[PDB]
Amino acid sequence: WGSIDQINGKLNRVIEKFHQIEKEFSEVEGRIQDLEKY
Amino acid sequence: WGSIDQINGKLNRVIEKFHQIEKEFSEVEGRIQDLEKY
Amino acid sequence: GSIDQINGKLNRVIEKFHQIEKEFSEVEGRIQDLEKY
Repeated sequence: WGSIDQINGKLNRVIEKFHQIEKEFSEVEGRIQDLEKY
Repeated sequence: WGSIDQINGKLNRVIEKFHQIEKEFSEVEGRIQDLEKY
Repeated sequence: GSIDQINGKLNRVIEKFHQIEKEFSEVEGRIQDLEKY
């Protein structure tokens, strides 16, 4: 990547995808609670 | 320096969040292990 | 050098993210397995 603008664009894409992984992780953690809870 | 400092700041905040999430993954793995074992 | 250091740091973030994606996928697969069998 040659420009600041491009590095920032790529970083934003990572951030957006990560936002989604965090949400999915939260949902998985809930499913672990349910299994523990029985 | 303004653009470089802002990109660095943002990258550092991402890196920190990723270190946090890895700690949470470690804890969740422990809980999965307990469900698999017991 | 800066653009180079920034690129390096971005590449490390990207790599870490790919690791995270893989860990999460492995975690989810184990939960799935526990849920069914």
